[PDB]
Amino acid sequence: TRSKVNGQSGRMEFFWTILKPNDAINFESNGNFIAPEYAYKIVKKGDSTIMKSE
Amino acid sequence: GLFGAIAGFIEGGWQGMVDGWYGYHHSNEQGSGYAADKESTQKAIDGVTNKVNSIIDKMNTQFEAVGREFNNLERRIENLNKKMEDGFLDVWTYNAELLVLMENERTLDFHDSNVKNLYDKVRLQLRDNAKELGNGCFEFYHKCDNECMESVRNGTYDYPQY
Ligand SMILES: *[C@@H]1O[C@H](CO)[C@@H](O[C@@H]2O[C@H](CO)[C@@H](O)[C@H](O)[C@H]2NC(C)=O)[C@H](O)[C@H]1NC(C)=O
Ligand SMILES: *[C@H]1O[C@H](CO)[C@@H](O[C@@H]2O[C@H](CO)[C@@H](O)[C@H](O)[C@H]2NC(C)=O)[C@H](O)[C@H]1NC(C)=O
Repeated sequence: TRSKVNGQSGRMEFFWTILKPNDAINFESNGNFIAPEYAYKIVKKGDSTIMKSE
Repeated sequence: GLFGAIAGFIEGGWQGMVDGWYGYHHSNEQGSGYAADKESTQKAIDGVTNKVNSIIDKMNTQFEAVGREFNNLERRIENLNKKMEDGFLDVWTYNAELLVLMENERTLDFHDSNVKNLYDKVRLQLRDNAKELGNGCFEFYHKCDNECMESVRNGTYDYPQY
């Protein structure tokens, strides 16, 4: 039993990983699965930052 | 100042000497005027220039903060991160402010020194051919025309001649 945030007592817990080239990811589930549709290729690596600002 | 010349036995500077930091004022029958001692002056300009660049360049490598975020149950390391970044900023702020204070004092004294040395340079040429008045000035026993004056500024003042 959980308090209602945005009118929901259910929750979603999200996970991630970096799948390296030539490697495979394997899923198995009975239910409650939030499956990937789209994933992001990392094409350009370099200098960046997340800047907090209004 | 440490060397006693600037705002010391030389009471004040000269608005009328525009062309250099240190120099001479002459007064004889032909007239009077200011003349900058360029060499002493250029020496000072090279030293101060080097100083500024030395200061700027020494502060070149210095702490750069990066953004790092932490969840609600990572308060300890969040605090650590903050104390760490603030700590380095305070250290570099101290270094910068103290360097400026210390080197400002040395710059003012440096000028005082250059004046004292220019005064002694002239004193050591003239020796007992002039009265040391005690205010930066030397009153000649002989007439000293413009070529005579120039030889004082030269380093060429022929003492045995007078
Ligand atoms: C898919 O994943 C498999 C292993 O789970 C990867 O292994 C490659 O597969 C072939 C075998 O048929 C090898 O000859 C290749 O050398 C592997 N390729 C590379 C580039 O290492 C498989 O490569 C992946 N599929 C691809 C690359 O099409
Ligand atoms: C400094 O000044 C003195 C005096 O002006 C110079 O000696 C004279 O030099 C001129 C021009 O070279 C000659 O024509 C005169 O015969 C010299 N007279 C006397 C009384 O010295 C000296 O050459 C200068 N030295 C410098 C600029 O280093």
